[PDB]
Amino acid sequence: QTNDLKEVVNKLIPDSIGKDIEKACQSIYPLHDVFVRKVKMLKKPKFELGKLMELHG
Amino acid sequence: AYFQRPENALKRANEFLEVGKKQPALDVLYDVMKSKKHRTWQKIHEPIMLKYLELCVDLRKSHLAKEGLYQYKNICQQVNIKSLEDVVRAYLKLAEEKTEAAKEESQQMVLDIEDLDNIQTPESVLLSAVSGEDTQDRTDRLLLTPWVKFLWESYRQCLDLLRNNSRVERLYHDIAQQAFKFCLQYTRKAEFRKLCDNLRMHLSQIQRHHNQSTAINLNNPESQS
Amino acid sequence: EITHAVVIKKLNEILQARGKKGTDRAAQIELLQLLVQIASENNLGEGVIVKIKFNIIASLYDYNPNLATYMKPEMWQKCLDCINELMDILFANPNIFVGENILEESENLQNVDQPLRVRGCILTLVERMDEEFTKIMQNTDPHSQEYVEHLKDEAQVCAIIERVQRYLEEKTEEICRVYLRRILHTYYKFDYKAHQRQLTPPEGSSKSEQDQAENEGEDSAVLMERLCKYIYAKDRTDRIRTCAILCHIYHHALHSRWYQARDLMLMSHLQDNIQHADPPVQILYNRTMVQLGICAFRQGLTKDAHNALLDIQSSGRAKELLGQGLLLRSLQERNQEQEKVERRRQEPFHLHINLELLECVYLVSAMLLEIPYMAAHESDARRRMISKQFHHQLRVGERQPLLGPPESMREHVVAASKAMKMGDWKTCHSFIINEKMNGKVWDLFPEADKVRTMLVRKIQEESLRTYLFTYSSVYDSISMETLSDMFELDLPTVHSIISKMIINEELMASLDQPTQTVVMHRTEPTAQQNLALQLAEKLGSLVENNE
RNA sequence: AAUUCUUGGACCGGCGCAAGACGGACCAGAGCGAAAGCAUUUGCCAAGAAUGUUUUCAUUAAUCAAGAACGAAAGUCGGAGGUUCGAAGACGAUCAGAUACCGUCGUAGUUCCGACCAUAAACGAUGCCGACCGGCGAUGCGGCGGCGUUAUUCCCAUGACCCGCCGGGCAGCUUCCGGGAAACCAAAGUCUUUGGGUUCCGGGGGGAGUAUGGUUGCAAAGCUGAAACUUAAAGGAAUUGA
Repeated sequence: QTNDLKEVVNKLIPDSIGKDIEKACQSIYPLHDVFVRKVKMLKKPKFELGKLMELHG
Repeated sequence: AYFQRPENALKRANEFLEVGKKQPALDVLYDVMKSKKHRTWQKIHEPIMLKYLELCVDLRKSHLAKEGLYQYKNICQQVNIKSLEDVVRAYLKLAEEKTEAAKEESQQMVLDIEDLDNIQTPESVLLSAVSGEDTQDRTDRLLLTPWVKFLWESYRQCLDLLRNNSRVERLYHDIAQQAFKFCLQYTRKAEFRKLCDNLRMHLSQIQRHHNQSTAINLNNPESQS
Repeated sequence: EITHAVVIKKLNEILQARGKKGTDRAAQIELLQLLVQIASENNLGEGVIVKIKFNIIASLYDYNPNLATYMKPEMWQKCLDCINELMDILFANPNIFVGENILEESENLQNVDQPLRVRGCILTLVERMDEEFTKIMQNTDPHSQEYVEHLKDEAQVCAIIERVQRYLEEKTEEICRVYLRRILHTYYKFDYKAHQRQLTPPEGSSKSEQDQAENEGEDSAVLMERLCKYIYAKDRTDRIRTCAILCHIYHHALHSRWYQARDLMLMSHLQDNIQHADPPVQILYNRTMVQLGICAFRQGLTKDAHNALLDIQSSGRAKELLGQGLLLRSLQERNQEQEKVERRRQEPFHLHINLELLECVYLVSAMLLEIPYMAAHESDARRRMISKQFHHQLRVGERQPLLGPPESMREHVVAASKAMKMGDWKTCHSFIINEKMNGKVWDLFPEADKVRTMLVRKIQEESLRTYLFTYSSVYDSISMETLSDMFELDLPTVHSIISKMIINEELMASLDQPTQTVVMHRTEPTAQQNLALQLAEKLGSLVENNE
């Protein structure tokens, strides 16, 4: 929610989200094989090129 | 398992750091040092341990740098001990610079913030002045002492566990000398413990004479020098 | 929104989910906050918020399920505000508002047992708040700045035990509880708070009516302590007159005279009573008993301090003043002790108290008993510095002392080779950082006391030690040497003869003391009578047993 | 194999869109429900057994002709829908024949809303309530006591394991409790040493759940339900053969 798409992919390249959830749910019931199974894309903003060429260096 | 090809630990460690999670980045490197991959020192084991001890400093976890080096000394036994020398010198080097920065930080920015702040004695500063002393020690304890109490605990652990006797280390005596000069920069009551440390480790040598260890006799290096 | 019928029946179903396992805990204060902010009418928002306002701040102490833990800076802050909105509405509307009839609603809480102790439910919030604050101080690194950042809230806590002190519509007789809670935040307060509003010379500096309303709170003890003495000695319970008077004694100390205080200690008879008392008061006794001799020391009485501060420092458990010490013996009971540990700022300093049992003895032992120590041993007091003098002398190496006891010795060892110069110069070397001058809350004067008891107690030395070939001596030049007043030297040089029965003669119209001592190789055959008595003093004891 | 589909580009790969079904693996001799039955997430609504209790009322209870609520699937009438599957159908095979099994299509139906229907190997082929009579180790829910491991680092206190105990529940293994024609059964035991209470219901096999009347239903059909006649057996468990 709080940061942009360049940084959410930087989180999905490890599995920082899955490791964070796994450590958080240790008190309720210890989970082990925790991942973000799938990411889907529903909506994109109207295409920009300057925003693409920042992502391409 | 965790890994095949132990160099991948560096890539996961580096990937986690770009997000800014040095606790699980350290967990990755910790899992590789203690596993099947105990092959007597791979060329990639140095950059792993260099990053490992950088993160151990940045988080301040002496008891992890203990276990890390304790594993390393084992996987770089008589194969090559230059690796131990380079690693542990670079560890204590990194910790010394964190304390250098920590003082200069607290002693130019925050020390000037301290006597920038209105000294004109309110009730809260006057009440504590039947037990307590100056504001600089009162807030230098908040931003410097956790770094010098780490430098001490870093030195003592590097001496005690790792280099008990073990003839092949002149580094042991280098550390001892460096940590005596460390006491001229900071606290003194962590120097009586240092003396007692040398006393018991010397007592530990000439009581047993029972391992591939220091023969304190005509041997000029490991007796005189 | 309607006829207080939809706010006495929504305040009777959100303080009903209180304590329950599905409490919420946090967003229950919000629904007690959204029955005052959507309460915007008279007797539906601007009359009877009081009954809600009791249970909006009572809802803030229940946020923490434990009673051993402390409110966070956020929670602690908002409950110092919500206790004051209580007092915004209970000051400028003089009446009772959890009952005591006026019109009909939304007051008149008679049907509820007593509309008097639900009314006395404000003193028990400011008493619960007084105790809640102490936990904020018990759980901070006391050598950190975060201690000072929290002690800035002590101007804000002392305010509300004063704002809800003046409020005299109690329902003297029954107010004494908030009196003790007030005096408890005044009893350990220092000189420059209690003095430097009396001591600013009362002229056109402080002689207007409300400029002399900062002059209320120096002796607030005079008024409120006797009220917690002779209403409470008439009334039922015990606790608030045992505690009340020791706060009085401790506050007639460290910025007032001994004679005023010591009388109160002996009036109440707590020397031989505080045995069946509870520990929470049994420490306040120890705190008082220690400050007694510390302030006796401050004025001059340097042997009255000694014989009072023996039974405290004698123990290895000298932490009956402070945060407790070492090894095991029932851990569950030692967790009933970390909730007793008194607050850091209040603590009598220990490197300051050990430096009054090696600085009082040093003037009652290394002076009183350097007379009979030349071959006349049957007066040796067997509890003194030799506790430690056998230690810091049985060391093969010493230099310029570093510790307290050697820095309380290396001027003592020259106080044998009197040297007024050398001994005065090593109780004021590097102690004004290490608690001698600063800590004893009298800035320079305790040294003016010490210096005098160094200047004087070093003229009473050549008298007792270095008199062998001294027959004709000087007592004008002796005043020039050591710089004391001629009468304050003409007194003790006179005392030297009668008080210490010395073999030296006097005609003090000339101010002189001819000696004619001869004892030197005559006390040797008397040093034979140190033992020729302990032959024929034994035949006195032999036939006591025989028959 | 053929019927069928396709150079008017089928099948295959890619990106989109729409529709109507269904809720994989996790999923178990696990749970809940009076039975039929019940599984993606979250919210709202009312209900419920079990445990806990030094609360309350004080015999208010058990089983039940009449009467009544729910009742898989198929079936019927009216409305919306029709992706998959698919009685009848239409062909293609197989075969001596094949009105079948195998294949390609395919209508009613399969799904939802509102009205009927009231039967199933609706099964534990085993009425409900109460008492007594062996052992053992698990399992689900609630409570209680207890070394220690672990997550909240700050551990009080909560969860996850670990070791027992108590009460209900789905089951399991074991035995000369005992019963039984046996198979098997902690009930199918406590039965010639025969009686705790109470409802339904069977009387050799066929004819026959047939005819006839009556009753419910739009219909299909449901519930109640014989006789003449016919016959020395039909049958249940277990053993040896083939």
